[PDB]
Amino acid sequence: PISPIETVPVKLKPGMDGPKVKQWPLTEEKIKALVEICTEMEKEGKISKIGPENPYNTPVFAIKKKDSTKWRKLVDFRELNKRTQDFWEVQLGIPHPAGLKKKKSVTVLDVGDAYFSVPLDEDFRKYTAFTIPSINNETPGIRYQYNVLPQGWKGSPAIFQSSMTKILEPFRKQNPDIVIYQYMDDLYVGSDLEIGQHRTKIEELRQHLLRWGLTTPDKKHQKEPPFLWMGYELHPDKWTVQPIVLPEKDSWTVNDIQKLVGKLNWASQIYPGIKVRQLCKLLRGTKALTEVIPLTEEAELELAENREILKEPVHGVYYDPSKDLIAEIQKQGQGQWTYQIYQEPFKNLKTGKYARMRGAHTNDVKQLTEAVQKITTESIVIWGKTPKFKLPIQKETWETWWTEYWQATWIPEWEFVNTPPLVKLWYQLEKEPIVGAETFYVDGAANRETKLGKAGYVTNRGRQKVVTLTDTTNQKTELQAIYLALQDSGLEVNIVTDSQYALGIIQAQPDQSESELVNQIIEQLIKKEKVYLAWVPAHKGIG
Amino acid sequence: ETVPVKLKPGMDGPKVKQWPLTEEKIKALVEICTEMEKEGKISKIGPENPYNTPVFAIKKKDSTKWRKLVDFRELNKRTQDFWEPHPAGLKKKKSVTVLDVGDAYFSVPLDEDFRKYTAFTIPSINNETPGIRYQYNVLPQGWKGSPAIFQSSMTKILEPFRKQNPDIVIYQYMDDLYVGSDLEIGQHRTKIEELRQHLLRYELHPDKWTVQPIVLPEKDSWTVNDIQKLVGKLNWASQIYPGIKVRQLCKLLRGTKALTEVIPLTEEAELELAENREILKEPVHGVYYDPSKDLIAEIQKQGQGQWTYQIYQEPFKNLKTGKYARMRGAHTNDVKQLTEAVQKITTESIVIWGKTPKFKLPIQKETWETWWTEYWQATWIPEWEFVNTPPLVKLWYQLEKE
Ligand SMILES: CC(C)c1c(Cc2ccccc2)n(COCc2ccccc2)c(=O)[nH]c1=O
Repeated sequence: PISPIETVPVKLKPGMDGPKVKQWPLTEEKIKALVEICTEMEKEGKISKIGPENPYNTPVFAIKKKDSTKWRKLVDFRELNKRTQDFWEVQLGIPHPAGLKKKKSVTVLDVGDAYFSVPLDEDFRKYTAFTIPSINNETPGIRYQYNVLPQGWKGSPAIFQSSMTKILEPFRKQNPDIVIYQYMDDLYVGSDLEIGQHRTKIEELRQHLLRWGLTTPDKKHQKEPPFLWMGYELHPDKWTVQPIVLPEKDSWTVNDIQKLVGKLNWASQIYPGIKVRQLCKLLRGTKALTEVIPLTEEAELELAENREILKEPVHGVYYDPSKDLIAEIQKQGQGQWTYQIYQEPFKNLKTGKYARMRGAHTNDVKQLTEAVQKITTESIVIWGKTPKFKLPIQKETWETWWTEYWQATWIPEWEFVNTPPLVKLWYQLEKEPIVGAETFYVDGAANRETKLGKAGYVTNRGRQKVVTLTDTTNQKTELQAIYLALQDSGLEVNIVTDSQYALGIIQAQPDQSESELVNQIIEQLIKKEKVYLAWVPAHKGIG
Repeated sequence: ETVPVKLKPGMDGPKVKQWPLTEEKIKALVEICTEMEKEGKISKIGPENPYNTPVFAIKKKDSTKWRKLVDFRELNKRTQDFWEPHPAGLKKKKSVTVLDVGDAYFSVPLDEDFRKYTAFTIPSINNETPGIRYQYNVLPQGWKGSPAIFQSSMTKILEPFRKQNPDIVIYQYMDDLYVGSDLEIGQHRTKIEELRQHLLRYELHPDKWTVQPIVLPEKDSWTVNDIQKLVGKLNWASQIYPGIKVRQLCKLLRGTKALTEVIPLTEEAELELAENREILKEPVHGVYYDPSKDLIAEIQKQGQGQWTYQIYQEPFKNLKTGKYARMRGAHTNDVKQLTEAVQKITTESIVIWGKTPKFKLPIQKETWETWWTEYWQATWIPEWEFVNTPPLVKLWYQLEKE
């Protein structure tokens, strides 16, 4: 017996036909078990023997469950699935422990066979027809069709999920002080009710779920705390991060090191001190995933350190809406940042880190702005609001930057926290031409075919120079010119050029670049006391 | 009965994601959606409906309330057209008033066969709950088919107040109404209410809309740099006015003198700047709108709260050009300034050609996407892309009223 609820109307991917295939022949051993099963289900009202008017068919398979050691049934819906209408499936929105409000107690209901507990839209049922094969094709196969949501079929998780929702509709209404999180085969139900009133209410939902056709999970398969919910252990007052172990050996292959590295990168989030420079180094010029690599001394060291760090106990408190949501950010190096959101000090709700992307060009304030807001989005997702930021930047500096930065930008409400190193503007081009200082008229050129580049300068002060370069691009010489201007000038310079890229720097004032030439130029720039980059149009000689 | 509305040929329905919503905004939308459900306006829908359109909550005036803002931009594009004109007098009246009439659609059923397309979802904090899926039963507010179906019906309700005084011009754009009257302040507002009150059973003046020209910096003393600047900008301007010359100016530059040196402008270089100023003295002849083309509008952040924009279709053939100075409140917020600007510009557009322009925004997609709805006011939503402001296009328009 199953649920007497409204069947969702399913249609085959708008424009096709049901699958059909020659049932993969099975041994008499398998086939036998297969009939037992199908007949049981038949009576439970789940599947139904049928007539030869069904052109459709899906492959059934018997797999020896490496758990109970008996023959289990498994229908292969790959084909039906590749022709079933797409359903609303945004369920890839997995809560994060940090946003869960603490509950006096949680109880986890099992509703596993529930897919089989929800009927199937009578019209669609036909397409799921499967057949139990016969011994050497003697008495033609036993024909069945599904009456309920078949497990392995595309629409089941969705349909089952929505059904559960309709059925919880009543309950939730009646008691709006009982939280129920529906995930796969479990309903994590919690409350702030006294343990006895809570225990009664859970019992109530159960008799309701039974009322609704969903059979009760025997007290053997009862899941209890801590809850092992992928990546974490949800304890009543705290949630922890499941310990990640490093599989040690005395022989590591490419595949080994990569998986490790991938696993260590992941760990880097809750562990800002995980390093993979050395380990990753072992990838250089590899020749097959099967290839075996010996760790450097430094890599061995690094791995070692990572093992220890991974031992340190990571976890966080839950969400108390009655308190502030605070987020603090630190820059752990050029293009790498750490944040830790918490309501109470030390009581981190969650922490993490952002990385760069060898930005062709940016400043650390921009980068700080990107981290802040990225956080902001995950805070909205998790807690429906944004944190009061506490950032390592002088408001003076911030005001100073965003004021004239060409791109629109903003940091929500934030306060300053002097936890060095502070974020600042490595340099600032002067607003107007520098009085006194030498003026470098720079110029670079290159024959795009030959790569015979040439770049130089002429200062108003008679000084001059021209460097020969081979294998350089138009861009390179153009910048190199500016670079030469800078390497040879006093603490203050004025430099005029036609470079569109130079101009692309006047506006952005980057301090991180993809192009190392541009990174070396940034070097010279920060060294100087006063720098005034002025631009004028090429193809017209001024020097 | 209701007219069958279909999507355009070869198009599927909108399947947009709902960006994250602020807790205050979700709570509200639920509250808003419950009443509509009861009122039979929207209906909870299942997983068999694979479509989706985003919803948000914006804020009104004097009623510290939230309004359901649905972004049908995509649905709209996929919606069949509605024919198989704009009254140019509106853009001239020294006064127009923005009024909403979208509330009127709830009284008009939506073709049952098209409802699935209006599917939308209310998010959940931390995803501890499914999205409250709904779908519209009536004409969706903010949809394009709405003003259209309710057109014949909008003709009759409007007719009397129009026939009252053929003088006034009212434009119906999507969910709004722009009322034009040359009468003084109290006058406009007085005849305005009669329309409003009649509807039971902002005061803009399209004149200050000067597509402000360019002015070249007069200067007692000119340095090498100043010329470099001037020249570098005239060269860009020549992309617009090809009669702009920079030679005689460049001669005053031939030499590696110090940037700060004072260069006396030759008489020849003099006339050339003078010639250049004349040329700039008026818009490039030959620029006139084209209805079959998309109206473009890019904005440049100018700093100090200043902003510049240009609406065109053909590059360099600007149909209008202007500047924005943050409203005394937008201060430490470019996002607010940028939103206000976008809305300002968008209305100016509608009033003139009856369509919203497509924006080229000097903001990071991610920064825009996160906070724009917190300052948005308009019942409609423009098309928009994100760009990197080229260094001279800004400088050129930097040459404004100063
Ligand atoms: C009911 C759900 C939504 C819920 C839970 C369970 C929960 C478990 C797995 C996945 C999501 C949620 N917890 C997790 O807390 C663990 C725990 C264990 C034992 C007693 C109380 C709490 C919580 O703190 N607040 C909640 O609201």
